[PDB]
Amino acid sequence: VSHEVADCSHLKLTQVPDDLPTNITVLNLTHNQLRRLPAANFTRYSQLTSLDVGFNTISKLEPELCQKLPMLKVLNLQHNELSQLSDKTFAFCTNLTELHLMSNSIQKIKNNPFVKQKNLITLDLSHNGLSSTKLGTQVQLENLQELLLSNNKIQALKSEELDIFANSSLKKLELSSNQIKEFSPGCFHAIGRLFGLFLNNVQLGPSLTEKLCLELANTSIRNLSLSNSQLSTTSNTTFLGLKWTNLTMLDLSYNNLNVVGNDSFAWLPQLEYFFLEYNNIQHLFSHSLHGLFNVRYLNLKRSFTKQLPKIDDFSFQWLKCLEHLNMEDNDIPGIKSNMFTGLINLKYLSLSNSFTSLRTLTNETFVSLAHSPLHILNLTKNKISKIESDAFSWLGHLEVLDLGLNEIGQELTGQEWRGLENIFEIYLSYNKYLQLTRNSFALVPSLQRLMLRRVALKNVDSSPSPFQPLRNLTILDLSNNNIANINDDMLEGLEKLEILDLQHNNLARLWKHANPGGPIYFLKGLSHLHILNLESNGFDEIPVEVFKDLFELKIIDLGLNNLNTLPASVFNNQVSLKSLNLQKNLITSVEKKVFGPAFRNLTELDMRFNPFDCTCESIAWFVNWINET
Ligand SMILES: *[C@@H]1O[C@H](CO)[C@@H](O[C@@H]2O[C@H](CO)[C@@H](O)[C@H](O)[C@H]2NC(C)=O)[C@H](O)[C@H]1NC(C)=O
Ligand SMILES: *[C@@H]1O[C@H](CO)[C@@H](O[C@@H]2O[C@H](CO)[C@@H](O)[C@H](O)[C@H]2NC(C)=O)[C@H](O)[C@H]1NC(C)=O
Ligand SMILES: *[C@@H]1O[C@H](CO)[C@@H](O[C@@H]2O[C@H](CO)[C@@H](O)[C@H](O)[C@H]2NC(C)=O)[C@H](O)[C@H]1NC(C)=O
Ligand SMILES: *[C@@H]1O[C@H](CO)[C@@H](O[C@@H]2O[C@H](CO)[C@@H](O)[C@H](O)[C@H]2NC(C)=O)[C@H](O)[C@H]1NC(C)=O
Ligand SMILES: *[C@@H]1O[C@H](CO)[C@@H](O)[C@H](O)[C@H]1NC(C)=O
Ligand SMILES: *[C@@H]1O[C@H](CO)[C@@H](O)[C@H](O)[C@H]1NC(C)=O
Ligand SMILES: *[C@H]1O[C@H](CO)[C@@H](O)[C@H](O)[C@H]1NC(C)=O
Ligand SMILES: *[C@H]1O[C@H](CO)[C@@H](O)[C@H](O)[C@H]1NC(C)=O
Repeated sequence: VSHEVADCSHLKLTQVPDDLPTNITVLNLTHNQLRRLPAANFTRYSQLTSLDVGFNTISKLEPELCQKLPMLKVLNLQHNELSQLSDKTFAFCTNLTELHLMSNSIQKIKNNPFVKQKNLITLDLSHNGLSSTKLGTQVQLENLQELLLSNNKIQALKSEELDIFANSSLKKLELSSNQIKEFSPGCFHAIGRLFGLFLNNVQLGPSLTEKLCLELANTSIRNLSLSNSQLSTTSNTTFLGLKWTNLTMLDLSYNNLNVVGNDSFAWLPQLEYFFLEYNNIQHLFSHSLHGLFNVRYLNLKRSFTKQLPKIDDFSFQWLKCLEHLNMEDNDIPGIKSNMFTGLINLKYLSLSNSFTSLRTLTNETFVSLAHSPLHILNLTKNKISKIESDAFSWLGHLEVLDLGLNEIGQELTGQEWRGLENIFEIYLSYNKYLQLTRNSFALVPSLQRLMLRRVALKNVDSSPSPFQPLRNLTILDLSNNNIANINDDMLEGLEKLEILDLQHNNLARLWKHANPGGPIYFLKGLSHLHILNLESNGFDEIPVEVFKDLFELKIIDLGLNNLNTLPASVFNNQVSLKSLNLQKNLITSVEKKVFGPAFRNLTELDMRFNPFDCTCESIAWFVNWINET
């Protein structure tokens, strides 16, 4: 209720609190039942820089309010009943920088209610019933940067209505959700400078959009947003007026856009950020994207027709500066031999769920990416079942390859990865089955992260381990594979390994003292291991020496096993341990000879759902149970 900011929100107040500190600089009276704001009630609060009375039932402002509050900068009156403004309403609010007047059923503005707002930066008149952008009769609001007029009833734009902004530089003119049917010649030129224009949810269509762009010719426009404006088609004339601009962001998302005519964007050589997501493009032509040679970011998520879309070879060849291409969630048949040809700056490519399928990654699938400096390639959710030898040989700069969430069922011969000289991470989690050999990862000794979660993983017990070549590995996820057989040298030579996930496997036997040959010390030498997940493996015994090398271990997860008895000294080398998790085991006792050194430095303990019996109290730090104790 007070940190020099007063929160009086949601309190069913019919009057301003008369007993807050004279300290306060922010008064928040949102969601109450105020009908009026009398000037006398604010004498006490001469220090307010912000007054938020949004969501009340205020129908008028006493002009003297603003002389009581000479420091008022932010005034929020949204969702009230302030439908009539006069020249008196804000005349004394000369210090305002933000004025929020949304949802007041303002239908008309009649004279100059904003003329004293010489320091105003933001004016928000959204969600009213305004049929015009006329907000005064003389040049004013010179400092205004954002004018928000969205969700009104504006039907035309006219120079004589916007010319009070002749001295203003508008970063944002938001006219979304108005039924604008006319851009009268010169309308945008009436504004001193116009940088950003939003006409989202304005039914325009190709013919009116072309007139609009003509009105934008020779303006300062950088950002133009036409989302859901029914731009069903574009042609080489639609954006012609933008030839006389330095437009850098165009948003044509959500347009049910079906046909992109050749040279539709020839007139946008400076465009850098292009949003085409959620459209219905049936066939992308080889010259549809001609001229876009400065585009750095292109979003094509769900841009193409569903169910099939056609992308001509060489369609992206023009996009010489494109660095980040999102093509996710589409029904493209497959990848043609020149699909990405010309993309000489592409560093990021998302093809997640982009194809009806890409059943087989052949040695030609990615050829058109050979001259791209590609670092990230996302191939998730493409129902991929088979990766052939040399599938990624074209991708010598690739750092991250995401192949998760496919249907890959194969032996990894190791040839799949040839050419991947710079690989840092391979994500293979959630595939149908992967059978490893000693050679599965030999061609990628630079690998640092390898995720093989839930891939029905076979033959990790290869004779030199499949992981032997990966001396720089820092993360290995082997979880959820029902692995029963691991050799003691599985992770030998992996001194850099920091994260090891082995949960939901079947390793219980390996750590029983009765295991034939004796227990398997597969954590030996892992001196930089920080996080170790051994949950849900059926463990009911831990050999005393299994964590003996784990001096840097910070987090151990041994929960959801069947442990009770732990041998004395088992956690003795655990000098760095911060979280010890043993929830949902069969633990009846907690003796110092085991837990003393483990508890020494913990910031977190979770032994929550165990069958306790012969116990020992808690002191210094986080134990999240009082019920599960
Ligand atoms: C697009 O950008 C160019 C280059 O930035 C603008 O050219 C400017 O015009 C002035 C005077 O005519 C010249 O001195 C310079 O070449 C540019 N000045 C600046 C701001 O750096 C051009 O005006 C821009 N187009 C539009 C419609 O504003
Ligand atoms: C002009 O468009 C650009 C690009 O979409 C906007 O800048 C981005 O803003 C978002 C968040 O609003 C960030 O995530 C990006 O990093 C920004 N881009 C860069 C590279 O600066 C920009 O806000 C738009 N201008 C206006 C005033 O609407
Ligand atoms: C590959 O693309 C998918 C999007 O299809 C990414 O998955 C999303 O990422 C976050 C964090 O992993 C999840 O919480 C989201 O729910 C995922 N979204 C979807 C739609 O599945 C994935 O992260 C990308 N891979 C890489 C390396 O960036
Ligand atoms: C494993 O990691 C080390 C990085 O610590 C790599 O060795 C370095 O390589 C870089 C770039 O080639 C050089 O700047 C250094 O001379 C190397 N550092 C040391 C300490 O030797 C090594 O290349 C990685 N292995 C692979 C196959 O990538
Ligand atoms: C656009 O379309 C047609 C080609 O069908 C052509 O006649 C016309 O000159 C092209 N370019 C422009 C800028 O009008
Ligand atoms: C791709 O693999 C097949 C082997 O089945 C071979 O015919 C072809 O020569 C290979 N292509 C390249 C680019 O090496
Ligand atoms: C606005 O300017 C005037 C100085 O003339 C003053 O009343 C007030 O302190 C300023 N706004 C602030 C700092 O809230
Ligand atoms: C542009 O697309 C048209 C389809 O409208 C196609 O016939 C033509 O080959 C393309 N232009 C050029 C010069 O390749």
